[PDB]
Amino acid sequence: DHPKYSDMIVAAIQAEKNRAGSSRQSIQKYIKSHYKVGENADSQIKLSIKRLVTTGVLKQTKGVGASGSFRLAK
DNA sequence: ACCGAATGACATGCATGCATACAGGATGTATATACCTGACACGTGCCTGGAGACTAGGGAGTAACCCCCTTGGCGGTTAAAACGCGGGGGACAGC
Repeated sequence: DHPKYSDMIVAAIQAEKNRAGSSRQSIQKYIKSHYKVGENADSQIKLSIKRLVTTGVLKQTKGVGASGSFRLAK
């Protein structure tokens, strides 16, 4: 029951509205605990952020690459 | 509000990532084989030093006593141990 990775990621940030930006783990724990994702879930989430930040709609407030915190950037 | 055109959602086609098992094939290792001899094993001296027997005289082992200092006990106070806890920052994991 997993649609395209665009949707839960933005939903997860909406769940915990950190103004400083959500740290990489905060999304990772919730979406796997809440929904059901494939055996290689964590790998897909990391590059999901990586491609998502390249699209520019999300802002990494702290850290470099995937290791930091990210923000919806409205 | 259903009918079309259009479009988002749903369902799957397509391509890919990734894992995995293999089989190869290469290399290193173990086997498998002769010869080889420095080198352990006697072997033969050869003597000196360990044993026998000797005396002598002190140090260890006894008894004997003692007293102190160890152990025991015996309240009183109170300083320190025990407990609760609120939390923050140190460990730690991940990229």
